[PDB]
Amino acid sequence: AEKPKAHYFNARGRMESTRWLLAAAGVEFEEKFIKSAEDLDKLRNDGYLMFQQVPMVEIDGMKLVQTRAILNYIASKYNLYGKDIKERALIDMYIEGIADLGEMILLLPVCPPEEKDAKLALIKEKIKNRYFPAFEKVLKSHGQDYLVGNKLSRADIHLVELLYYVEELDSSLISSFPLLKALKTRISNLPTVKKFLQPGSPRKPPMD
Amino acid sequence: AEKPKAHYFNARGRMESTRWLLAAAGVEFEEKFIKSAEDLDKLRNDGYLMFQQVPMVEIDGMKLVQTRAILNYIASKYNLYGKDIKERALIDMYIEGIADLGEMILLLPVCPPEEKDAKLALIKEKIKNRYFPAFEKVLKSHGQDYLVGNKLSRADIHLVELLYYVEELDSSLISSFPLLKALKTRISNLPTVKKFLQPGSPRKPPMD
Repeated sequence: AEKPKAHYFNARGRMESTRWLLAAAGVEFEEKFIKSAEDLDKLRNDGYLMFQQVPMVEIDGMKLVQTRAILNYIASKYNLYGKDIKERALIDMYIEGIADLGEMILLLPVCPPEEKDAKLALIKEKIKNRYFPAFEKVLKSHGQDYLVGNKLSRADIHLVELLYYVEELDSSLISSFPLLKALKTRISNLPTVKKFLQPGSPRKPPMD
Repeated sequence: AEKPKAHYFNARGRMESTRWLLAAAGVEFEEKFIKSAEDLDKLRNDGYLMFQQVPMVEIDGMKLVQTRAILNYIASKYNLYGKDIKERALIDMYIEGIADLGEMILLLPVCPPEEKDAKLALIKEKIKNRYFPAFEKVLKSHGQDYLVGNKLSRADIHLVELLYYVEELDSSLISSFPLLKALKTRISNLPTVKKFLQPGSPRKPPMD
Protein backbone atom coordinates (compact mmCIF):
# COMPACT_ATOMS: atom_id res chain seq x y z
CA ALA A 1 0.00 0.00 0.00
CA GLU A 2 3.08 2.25 0.36
CA LYS A 3 3.11 5.43 -1.70
CA PRO A 4 6.32 6.15 -3.62
CA LYS A 5 8.79 8.08 -1.47
CA ALA A 6 11.07 10.65 -3.15
CA HIS A 7 14.39 11.51 -1.42
CA TYR A 8 15.98 14.74 -2.59
CA PHE A 9 16.81 18.24 -1.56
CA ASN A 10 14.00 20.73 -1.26
CA ALA A 11 14.66 22.12 -4.82
CA ARG A 12 13.90 21.30 -8.52
CA GLY A 13 17.34 19.87 -9.50
CA ARG A 14 17.24 16.35 -10.89
CA MET A 15 14.08 15.31 -9.06
CA GLU A 16 11.71 17.88 -10.71
CA SER A 17 10.96 15.93 -13.94
CA THR A 18 9.89 13.00 -11.70
CA ARG A 19 7.54 15.28 -9.69
CA TRP A 20 5.86 16.37 -12.98
CA LEU A 21 5.57 12.84 -14.30
CA LEU A 22 4.12 11.42 -11.08
CA ALA A 23 1.63 14.28 -10.86
CA ALA A 24 0.61 14.03 -14.49
CA ALA A 25 0.07 10.30 -13.80
CA GLY A 26 -2.22 11.09 -10.81
CA VAL A 27 0.14 9.33 -8.44
CA GLU A 28 0.14 10.14 -4.77
CA PHE A 29 3.69 10.41 -3.29
CA GLU A 30 5.69 11.56 -0.28
CA GLU A 31 8.87 13.49 -0.25
CA LYS A 32 11.58 13.27 2.35
CA PHE A 33 13.83 16.32 2.14
CA ILE A 34 17.57 16.27 2.60
CA LYS A 35 18.30 19.27 4.80
CA SER A 36 21.87 18.51 6.13
CA ALA A 37 24.96 16.69 5.08
CA GLU A 38 24.04 14.38 8.03
CA ASP A 39 20.77 13.47 6.29
CA LEU A 40 22.75 12.61 3.11
CA ASP A 41 25.38 10.59 5.03
CA LYS A 42 22.65 8.62 6.76
CA LEU A 43 21.05 7.61 3.37
CA ARG A 44 24.53 6.54 2.25
CA ASN A 45 25.42 4.69 5.45
CA ASP A 46 22.02 2.96 5.42
CA GLY A 47 22.80 1.59 1.92
CA TYR A 48 19.86 3.50 0.39
CA LEU A 49 21.91 4.86 -2.55
CA MET A 50 23.38 2.47 -5.05
CA PHE A 51 25.93 5.04 -6.36
CA GLN A 52 25.98 7.27 -3.23
CA GLN A 53 23.78 9.91 -4.82
CA VAL A 54 20.18 11.21 -4.84
CA PRO A 55 17.54 11.45 -6.34
CA MET A 56 16.34 8.15 -4.98
CA VAL A 57 12.78 6.97 -5.12
CA GLU A 58 11.47 4.06 -3.00
CA ILE A 59 8.77 2.55 -5.11
CA ASP A 60 7.25 -0.89 -5.27
CA GLY A 61 9.88 -2.21 -2.81
CA MET A 62 12.84 -0.97 -4.85
CA LYS A 63 15.24 1.93 -3.95
CA LEU A 64 15.72 3.40 -7.45
CA VAL A 65 18.47 5.95 -8.19
CA GLN A 66 19.43 7.53 -11.53
CA THR A 67 16.75 9.93 -12.88
CA ARG A 68 16.36 7.89 -16.10
CA ALA A 69 15.79 4.67 -14.25
CA ILE A 70 13.14 6.30 -11.99
CA LEU A 71 11.33 7.92 -14.90
CA ASN A 72 11.36 4.86 -17.19
CA TYR A 73 9.83 2.73 -14.45
CA ILE A 74 7.10 5.35 -13.66
CA ALA A 75 6.34 5.91 -17.29
CA SER A 76 5.86 2.16 -18.05
CA LYS A 77 3.98 1.50 -14.89
CA TYR A 78 1.50 4.23 -15.65
CA ASN A 79 1.06 3.66 -19.44
CA LEU A 80 2.92 6.80 -20.46
CA TYR A 81 5.65 5.07 -22.44
CA GLY A 82 3.82 4.27 -25.70
CA LYS A 83 2.09 1.05 -26.84
CA ASP A 84 5.07 -0.91 -28.06
CA ILE A 85 8.85 -0.87 -28.67
CA LYS A 86 8.60 1.33 -31.79
CA GLU A 87 6.51 4.06 -30.06
CA ARG A 88 8.93 3.85 -27.11
CA ALA A 89 11.81 4.56 -29.59
CA LEU A 90 10.16 7.76 -30.80
CA ILE A 91 9.38 8.70 -27.24
CA ASP A 92 13.02 8.04 -26.20
CA MET A 93 14.56 9.98 -29.11
CA TYR A 94 12.25 12.97 -28.34
CA ILE A 95 12.80 13.00 -24.62
CA GLU A 96 16.54 12.55 -24.83
CA GLY A 97 16.73 15.69 -26.95
CA ILE A 98 14.56 17.41 -24.32
CA ALA A 99 16.97 16.08 -21.68
CA ASP A 100 19.94 17.40 -23.61
CA LEU A 101 18.38 20.84 -23.79
CA GLY A 102 17.21 20.65 -20.17
CA GLU A 103 20.67 19.76 -18.96
CA MET A 104 22.16 22.93 -20.56
CA ILE A 105 19.51 25.10 -18.88
CA LEU A 106 19.80 23.18 -15.58
CA LEU A 107 23.64 23.71 -15.39
CA LEU A 108 23.67 27.33 -16.59
CA PRO A 109 23.66 28.79 -12.97
CA VAL A 110 26.96 26.99 -12.35
CA CYS A 111 28.57 28.02 -15.62
CA PRO A 112 31.92 29.79 -15.15
CA PRO A 113 30.97 33.49 -14.94
CA GLU A 114 33.34 34.42 -17.85
CA GLU A 115 31.63 31.82 -20.11
CA LYS A 116 28.04 32.74 -19.11
CA ASP A 117 27.21 35.32 -21.88
CA ALA A 118 28.48 33.16 -24.73
CA LYS A 119 26.75 30.09 -23.28
CA LEU A 120 23.36 31.82 -22.94
CA ALA A 121 23.60 32.94 -26.63
CA LEU A 122 24.47 29.37 -27.76
CA ILE A 123 21.59 27.94 -25.68
CA LYS A 124 19.01 30.33 -27.20
CA GLU A 125 20.38 29.64 -30.73
CA LYS A 126 19.87 25.90 -30.19
CA ILE A 127 16.32 26.48 -28.88
CA LYS A 128 15.39 28.60 -31.90
CA ASN A 129 17.35 26.58 -34.48
CA ARG A 130 17.58 23.00 -33.31
CA TYR A 131 15.09 21.91 -30.67
CA PHE A 132 11.94 24.00 -31.11
CA PRO A 133 11.85 23.48 -34.85
CA ALA A 134 12.29 19.68 -34.36
CA PHE A 135 9.25 19.36 -32.06
CA GLU A 136 7.09 21.75 -34.14
CA LYS A 137 7.83 19.58 -37.19
CA VAL A 138 6.67 16.43 -35.27
CA LEU A 139 3.42 18.19 -34.37
CA LYS A 140 2.89 19.57 -37.89
CA SER A 141 3.59 16.09 -39.48
CA HIS A 142 0.54 14.47 -37.91
CA GLY A 143 -1.61 17.38 -36.66
CA GLN A 144 -2.48 15.41 -33.54
CA ASP A 145 -2.75 16.79 -30.01
CA TYR A 146 0.08 14.57 -28.61
CA LEU A 147 3.66 13.94 -29.70
CA VAL A 148 3.29 10.11 -30.12
CA GLY A 149 0.50 7.63 -30.76
CA ASN A 150 -2.30 10.20 -30.52
CA LYS A 151 -2.36 9.71 -26.76
CA LEU A 152 -0.80 11.39 -23.73
CA SER A 153 2.74 10.10 -23.08
CA ARG A 154 5.74 11.17 -20.96
CA ALA A 155 7.12 12.99 -23.99
CA ASP A 156 4.28 15.56 -23.83
CA ILE A 157 4.88 15.96 -20.09
CA HIS A 158 8.65 16.31 -20.33
CA LEU A 159 8.33 18.75 -23.29
CA VAL A 160 5.78 21.01 -21.56
CA GLU A 161 7.90 21.10 -18.37
CA LEU A 162 10.84 22.19 -20.57
CA LEU A 163 8.65 24.90 -22.24
CA TYR A 164 7.97 26.40 -18.73
CA TYR A 165 11.74 26.55 -18.13
CA VAL A 166 12.41 28.16 -21.47
CA GLU A 167 9.66 30.70 -20.71
CA GLU A 168 11.54 31.55 -17.47
CA LEU A 169 14.77 31.98 -19.42
CA ASP A 170 13.27 34.05 -22.26
CA SER A 171 9.57 34.30 -23.02
CA SER A 172 10.10 35.31 -26.69
CA LEU A 173 11.80 31.96 -27.64
CA ILE A 174 8.57 30.02 -28.23
CA SER A 175 7.02 33.01 -30.17
CA SER A 176 7.35 31.64 -33.69
CA PHE A 177 6.22 28.08 -32.81
CA PRO A 178 2.45 28.07 -32.53
CA LEU A 179 2.00 24.29 -32.30
CA LEU A 180 4.33 24.21 -29.30
CA LYS A 181 2.36 27.07 -27.77
CA ALA A 182 -0.79 25.07 -28.36
CA LEU A 183 0.57 21.93 -26.80
CA LYS A 184 1.63 23.93 -23.73
CA THR A 185 -1.93 25.14 -23.23
CA ARG A 186 -3.59 21.76 -23.77
CA ILE A 187 -1.24 19.84 -21.54
CA SER A 188 -1.35 22.59 -18.83
CA ASN A 189 -5.14 22.31 -18.84
CA LEU A 190 -5.15 18.54 -18.10
CA PRO A 191 -6.73 18.20 -14.59
CA THR A 192 -3.61 16.53 -13.02
CA VAL A 193 -1.12 19.04 -14.55
CA LYS A 194 -3.44 22.01 -13.92
CA LYS A 195 -3.49 20.94 -10.25
CA PHE A 196 0.32 20.49 -10.21
CA LEU A 197 0.80 24.00 -11.58
CA GLN A 198 -1.43 25.49 -8.88
CA PRO A 199 0.01 26.79 -5.59
CA GLY A 200 0.28 24.00 -3.02
CA SER A 201 1.58 21.10 -5.13
CA PRO A 202 5.08 19.52 -4.84
CA ARG A 203 6.18 21.69 -7.86
CA LYS A 204 9.38 23.51 -6.77
CA PRO A 205 10.40 27.12 -7.49
CA PRO A 206 13.49 28.23 -9.49
CA MET A 207 16.78 28.24 -7.71
CA ASP A 208 18.30 31.44 -6.37
CA ALA B 1 15.51 -8.00 -42.51
CA GLU B 2 16.94 -4.63 -43.77
CA LYS B 3 20.28 -4.44 -41.89
CA PRO B 4 20.49 -1.62 -39.42
CA LYS B 5 22.80 1.12 -40.74
CA ALA B 6 24.86 3.24 -38.24
CA HIS B 7 26.00 6.80 -39.22
CA TYR B 8 29.03 8.13 -37.30
CA PHE B 9 32.66 9.20 -37.59
CA ASN B 10 35.08 6.35 -38.08
CA ALA B 11 35.93 6.42 -34.30
CA ARG B 12 34.57 5.07 -31.00
CA GLY B 13 32.82 8.32 -29.67
CA ARG B 14 29.14 8.05 -28.99
CA MET B 15 28.44 5.13 -31.33
CA GLU B 16 30.85 2.61 -29.69
CA SER B 17 28.39 1.29 -27.07
CA THR B 18 25.81 0.55 -29.85
CA ARG B 19 28.39 -1.33 -31.92
CA TRP B 20 29.09 -3.45 -28.76
CA LEU B 21 25.40 -4.17 -28.18
CA LEU B 22 24.60 -4.95 -31.83
CA ALA B 23 27.64 -7.25 -32.07
CA ALA B 24 26.79 -8.99 -28.80
CA ALA B 25 23.21 -9.57 -30.08
CA GLY B 26 24.59 -11.27 -33.18
CA VAL B 27 23.11 -8.56 -35.42
CA GLU B 28 24.65 -7.81 -38.74
CA PHE B 29 24.81 -4.06 -39.42
CA GLU B 30 26.39 -1.71 -41.87
CA GLU B 31 28.23 1.51 -41.16
CA LYS B 32 28.43 4.72 -43.01
CA PHE B 33 31.33 6.97 -41.92
CA ILE B 34 31.19 10.74 -41.72
CA LYS B 35 34.61 11.92 -43.11
CA SER B 36 34.12 15.66 -43.53
CA ALA B 37 31.91 18.60 -42.55
CA GLU B 38 30.10 18.21 -45.95
CA ASP B 39 29.14 14.60 -45.08
CA LEU B 40 27.46 15.81 -41.87
CA ASP B 41 25.82 18.74 -43.68
CA LYS B 42 24.26 16.34 -46.14
CA LEU B 43 22.69 14.23 -43.32
CA ARG B 44 21.31 17.34 -41.64
CA ASN B 45 20.04 18.88 -44.86
CA ASP B 46 18.51 15.57 -45.91
CA GLY B 47 16.33 15.50 -42.77
CA TYR B 48 18.03 12.34 -41.36
CA LEU B 49 19.05 13.81 -37.94
CA MET B 50 16.17 14.89 -35.75
CA PHE B 51 18.46 17.14 -33.61
CA GLN B 52 21.12 17.77 -36.28
CA GLN B 53 23.57 15.34 -34.56
CA VAL B 54 25.01 11.86 -34.86
CA PRO B 55 25.04 8.99 -33.80
CA MET B 56 22.05 7.98 -35.96
CA VAL B 57 20.96 4.47 -36.78
CA GLU B 58 18.52 3.48 -39.55
CA ILE B 59 16.57 0.57 -38.14
CA ASP B 60 13.05 -0.81 -38.74
CA GLY B 61 11.89 2.22 -40.76
CA MET B 62 13.23 4.77 -38.21
CA LYS B 63 16.15 7.26 -38.18
CA LEU B 64 16.98 6.94 -34.54
CA VAL B 65 19.14 9.59 -32.89
CA GLN B 66 20.18 9.93 -29.20
CA THR B 67 22.42 7.08 -27.94
CA ARG B 68 19.97 6.04 -25.18
CA ALA B 69 17.07 5.86 -27.62
CA ILE B 70 19.16 3.79 -30.04
CA LEU B 71 20.32 1.43 -27.36
CA ASN B 72 16.92 1.06 -25.55
CA TYR B 73 15.33 -0.03 -28.86
CA ILE B 74 18.12 -2.50 -29.77
CA ALA B 75 18.11 -3.93 -26.27
CA SER B 76 14.34 -4.52 -26.35
CA LYS B 77 14.24 -5.90 -29.88
CA TYR B 78 17.01 -8.50 -29.18
CA ASN B 79 15.80 -9.46 -25.68
CA LEU B 80 18.66 -7.86 -23.81
CA TYR B 81 16.47 -5.65 -21.57
CA GLY B 82 15.39 -8.18 -18.93
CA LYS B 83 12.04 -9.89 -18.84
CA ASP B 84 9.89 -7.31 -17.02
CA ILE B 85 9.41 -3.73 -15.75
CA LYS B 86 11.26 -4.43 -12.46
CA GLU B 87 14.27 -6.13 -14.16
CA ARG B 88 14.34 -3.15 -16.56
CA ALA B 89 14.43 -0.80 -13.54
CA LEU B 90 17.59 -2.60 -12.16
CA ILE B 91 19.16 -2.66 -15.62
CA ASP B 92 18.47 1.08 -16.12
CA MET B 93 19.88 1.93 -12.72
CA TYR B 94 23.07 -0.08 -13.40
CA ILE B 95 23.53 1.18 -16.93
CA GLU B 96 22.92 4.84 -16.02
CA GLY B 97 25.67 4.54 -13.41
CA ILE B 98 27.84 2.95 -16.16
CA ALA B 99 27.01 5.90 -18.52
CA ASP B 100 27.96 8.47 -15.80
CA LEU B 101 31.45 6.91 -15.30
CA GLY B 102 31.83 6.23 -19.02
CA GLU B 103 30.89 9.90 -19.82
CA MET B 104 33.72 11.08 -17.58
CA ILE B 105 36.32 8.90 -19.34
CA LEU B 106 34.92 9.73 -22.75
CA LEU B 107 35.41 13.49 -22.16
CA LEU B 108 38.79 13.30 -20.31
CA PRO B 109 40.78 14.00 -23.53
CA VAL B 110 39.05 17.38 -24.16
CA CYS B 111 39.47 19.31 -20.96
CA PRO B 112 42.11 21.95 -20.05
CA PRO B 113 45.59 20.42 -19.35
CA GLU B 114 45.48 21.96 -15.82
CA GLU B 115 41.96 20.70 -14.96
CA LYS B 116 43.31 17.31 -15.95
CA ASP B 117 45.47 15.82 -13.18
CA ALA B 118 42.74 16.62 -10.62
CA LYS B 119 40.07 15.30 -13.06
CA LEU B 120 42.00 12.05 -13.70
CA ALA B 121 42.41 11.59 -9.92
CA LEU B 122 38.74 12.19 -9.18
CA ILE B 123 37.77 9.64 -11.88
CA LYS B 124 40.14 7.11 -10.30
CA GLU B 125 38.74 7.82 -6.80
CA LYS B 126 35.16 7.37 -8.16
CA ILE B 127 36.16 4.09 -9.80
CA LYS B 128 37.76 2.61 -6.74
CA ASN B 129 35.36 4.12 -4.16
CA ARG B 130 31.93 4.38 -5.95
CA TYR B 131 31.49 2.43 -9.17
CA PHE B 132 33.50 -0.82 -8.94
CA PRO B 133 32.32 -1.46 -5.35
CA ALA B 134 28.69 -1.00 -6.46
CA PHE B 135 29.06 -3.52 -9.32
CA GLU B 136 31.13 -5.95 -7.30
CA LYS B 137 28.33 -5.89 -4.65
CA VAL B 138 25.65 -6.71 -7.21
CA LEU B 139 27.71 -9.69 -8.49
CA LYS B 140 28.44 -10.89 -4.93
CA SER B 141 24.78 -10.51 -3.83
CA HIS B 142 23.54 -13.33 -6.19
CA GLY B 143 26.80 -15.05 -7.15
CA GLN B 144 25.40 -15.44 -10.68
CA ASP B 145 27.20 -15.13 -13.99
CA TYR B 146 25.23 -12.06 -15.19
CA LEU B 147 24.11 -8.82 -13.53
CA VAL B 148 20.36 -9.29 -13.92
CA GLY B 149 17.92 -12.24 -14.21
CA ASN B 150 20.69 -14.91 -14.51
CA LYS B 151 20.89 -14.21 -18.24
CA LEU B 152 22.85 -11.95 -20.61
CA SER B 153 21.45 -8.40 -20.71
CA ARG B 154 22.71 -5.07 -21.98
CA ALA B 155 23.98 -4.32 -18.51
CA ASP B 156 26.73 -7.06 -18.68
CA ILE B 157 27.62 -5.80 -22.16
CA HIS B 158 27.80 -2.04 -21.17
CA LEU B 159 29.75 -2.89 -18.03
CA VAL B 160 32.30 -5.11 -19.77
CA GLU B 161 32.85 -2.48 -22.49
CA LEU B 162 33.55 0.05 -19.72
CA LEU B 163 35.98 -2.42 -18.05
CA TYR B 164 38.09 -2.43 -21.33
CA TYR B 165 38.22 1.43 -21.11
CA VAL B 166 39.16 1.44 -17.42
CA GLU B 167 41.89 -1.04 -18.27
CA GLU B 168 43.26 1.38 -20.95
CA LEU B 169 43.26 4.09 -18.33
CA ASP B 170 44.95 2.11 -15.47
CA SER B 171 45.05 -1.66 -15.48
CA SER B 172 45.45 -1.65 -11.63
CA LEU B 173 41.96 -0.23 -10.99
CA ILE B 174 40.12 -3.54 -11.30
CA SER B 175 42.72 -5.46 -9.20
CA SER B 176 40.82 -5.53 -5.87
CA PHE B 177 37.52 -6.58 -7.59
CA PRO B 178 37.78 -10.28 -8.39
CA LEU B 179 34.11 -10.68 -9.49
CA LEU B 180 34.36 -7.87 -12.10
CA LYS B 181 37.53 -9.52 -13.39
CA ALA B 182 35.59 -12.83 -13.71
CA LEU B 183 32.70 -11.16 -15.46
CA LYS B 184 35.01 -9.47 -17.97
CA THR B 185 36.60 -12.83 -18.79
CA ARG B 186 33.27 -14.68 -19.02
CA ILE B 187 31.57 -12.07 -21.15
CA SER B 188 34.65 -11.69 -23.40
CA ASN B 189 34.38 -15.45 -24.09
CA LEU B 190 30.82 -15.57 -25.34
CA PRO B 191 30.86 -16.43 -29.16
CA THR B 192 29.47 -13.09 -30.41
CA VAL B 193 31.68 -10.89 -28.12
CA LYS B 194 34.81 -13.05 -28.78
CA LYS B 195 34.13 -12.40 -32.50
CA PHE B 196 33.72 -8.66 -31.81
CA LEU B 197 37.05 -8.50 -29.93
CA GLN B 198 38.89 -10.31 -32.70
CA PRO B 199 40.36 -8.35 -35.58
CA GLY B 200 38.25 -7.26 -38.62
CA SER B 201 35.05 -6.40 -36.62
CA PRO B 202 33.33 -2.93 -36.32
CA ARG B 203 35.02 -2.55 -32.96
CA LYS B 204 36.97 0.74 -33.01
CA PRO B 205 40.46 1.63 -31.60
CA PRO B 206 41.27 4.39 -29.04
CA MET B 207 41.60 7.89 -30.49
CA ASP B 208 44.94 9.61 -30.79
